Amino acid sequence: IATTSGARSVGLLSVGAYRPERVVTNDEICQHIDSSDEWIYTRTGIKTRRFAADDESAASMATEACRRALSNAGLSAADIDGVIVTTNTHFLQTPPAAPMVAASLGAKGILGFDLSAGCAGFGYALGAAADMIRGGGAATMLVVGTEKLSPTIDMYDRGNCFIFADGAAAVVVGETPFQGIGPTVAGSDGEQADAIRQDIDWITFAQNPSGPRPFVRLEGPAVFRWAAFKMGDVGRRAMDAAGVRPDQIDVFVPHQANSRINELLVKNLQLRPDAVVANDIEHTGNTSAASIPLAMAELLTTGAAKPGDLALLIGYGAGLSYAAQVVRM
Amino acid sequence: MTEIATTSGARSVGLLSVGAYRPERVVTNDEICQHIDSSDEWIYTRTGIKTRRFAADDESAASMATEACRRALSNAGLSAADIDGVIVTTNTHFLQTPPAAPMVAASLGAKGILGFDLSAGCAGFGYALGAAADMIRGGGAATMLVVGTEKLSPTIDMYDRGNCFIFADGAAAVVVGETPFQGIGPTVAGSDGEQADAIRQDIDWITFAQNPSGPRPFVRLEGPAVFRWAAFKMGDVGRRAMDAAGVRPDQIDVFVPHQANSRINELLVKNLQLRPDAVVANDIEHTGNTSAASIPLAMAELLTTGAAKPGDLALLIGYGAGLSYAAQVVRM
Repeated sequence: IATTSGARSVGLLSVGAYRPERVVTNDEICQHIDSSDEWIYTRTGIKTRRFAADDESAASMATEACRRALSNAGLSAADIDGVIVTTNTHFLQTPPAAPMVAASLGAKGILGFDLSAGCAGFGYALGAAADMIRGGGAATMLVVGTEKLSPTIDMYDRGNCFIFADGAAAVVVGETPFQGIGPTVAGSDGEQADAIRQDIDWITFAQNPSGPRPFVRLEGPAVFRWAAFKMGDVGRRAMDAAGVRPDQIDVFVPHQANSRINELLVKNLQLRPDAVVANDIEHTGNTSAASIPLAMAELLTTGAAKPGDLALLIGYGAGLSYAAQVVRM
Repeated sequence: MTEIATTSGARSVGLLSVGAYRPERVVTNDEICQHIDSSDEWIYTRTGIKTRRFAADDESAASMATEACRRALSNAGLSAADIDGVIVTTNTHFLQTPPAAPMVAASLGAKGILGFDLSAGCAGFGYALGAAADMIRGGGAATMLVVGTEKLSPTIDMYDRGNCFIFADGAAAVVVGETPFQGIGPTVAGSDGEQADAIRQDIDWITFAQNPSGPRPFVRLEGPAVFRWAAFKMGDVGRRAMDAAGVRPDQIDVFVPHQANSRINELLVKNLQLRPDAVVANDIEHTGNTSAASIPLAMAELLTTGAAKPGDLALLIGYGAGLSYAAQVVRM
């Protein structure tokens, strides 16, 4: 059986982001909840979040982000060989969103599939995209994070009601002059699968329509407990596998899960004080799979981070799964 | 002046073993013909299905997957301590999150390993197999678990004379790892998102959740469209697999199309022109269409029945939902 290969040096050629129009203030979700506006900010670091419209979906937003990621890479849908969509909010057990976003982009026949890790979907997808390109299975791909979580949020669960938002962001991954994506370091803890979860599976609900509705529930104390003592290490491994020292990373894009925890990680990771740190979480909240892509994109528009900058990506979330890697913006 | 390290390791990889798990309950054509006036015999004729398996109420895509992996793992004489990652392919994990992967991994005594859920419609296995193969060659892992699981029973409309007799539950998994010589050829895949509705869930969960009093969702299948698609175009992709694998049609010993429909596969066997003695997966007869777990299961059956021996050169062609396909040539 033959063996093929592709460019051994791949890298992020661009980032396209799409953030819904509707801005949701805490007061807005603080109408049915008595969780003090200011408290949420100081606790999580969030001020506002974006919510998609009713006619939008994880998919529509996905294809839009790609349109932009495409334009920014100065590329055509004709240039993409495959697309990977990471999401946890495509409300169809089948068909997947990938082929639809593909046909929707014009590259209707290209290979593709949906990737579903926790909120750490992106890291896994970017890693797989690079793995497929080096294998000679594609040259240029799209990797998109999208989530329309608002519909899954219970306005009365004061512990997850202000954490999630909707949004999308894509990246174009292709051959590159010098490695622009380091080895993937990921993992999990399914023993704590319940940390972040949907409480009632759709089938149980369908055979009990009259009963309760399903909503995402988040056990912060545990998720953040795990993140605090686990992510710093996964972080060092990621840098260690990329061949870098904690002092060499210029931008740090951890999962926009909680500002305070991200800060703790900054110390533990031992990065330079002047290292730019994604804080997009402030006016976008937690977008699970789309978090990091949007975090990067936010850093670039402001110029806070510049193309070429050395970045450390660290995603963590539901099911209790994480994915981290070093890359160039 | 920054040098970001390149990683790699193990060019040669292959199927170390297969492990299947098919539910206990045998549902016959006559059973579903309790709510449908369709012709019994007509079912076996138009599809080639005699019976299918339905998992229990206390079973899930996740529970079946781990059972399969245990077997897949046993059969390779390995332990979770030997696996670096696991990929779960399915379309029937009724939870928007968490993914089934870490869960099933914990369930095997390897809670820390990497893993994710990948959905590519009925052809998720071929994609999942490719990814696992690409990750290993890339040094991101040395050995892996790829599991196909489907519990479609809960999604079938007993009164749908169009699909009611097609879908079924099950799970099969393979242990992917280093091998003496290439056991998994290059991955050929693609899709037709234009026919995204060919096979699908008629109503999304959020829309149903907002109107519980109204219509519950169900899987729907536009028979003709799928037939037309798969029956005439998978022969061409099968050729691409073999060509990419650097092999001749007359070299494949076992053909394993997605057990979607007899008539469709019988046409591909013809379009492919394989040695008359070439063995073809007919596992559909007593398991039906188990989507993502289809080809992996069909492999277990061929292997356990002796119809195919370890080492045979087989062509796998997955096709289905979203209208996506994934094929590759491997050694059993």
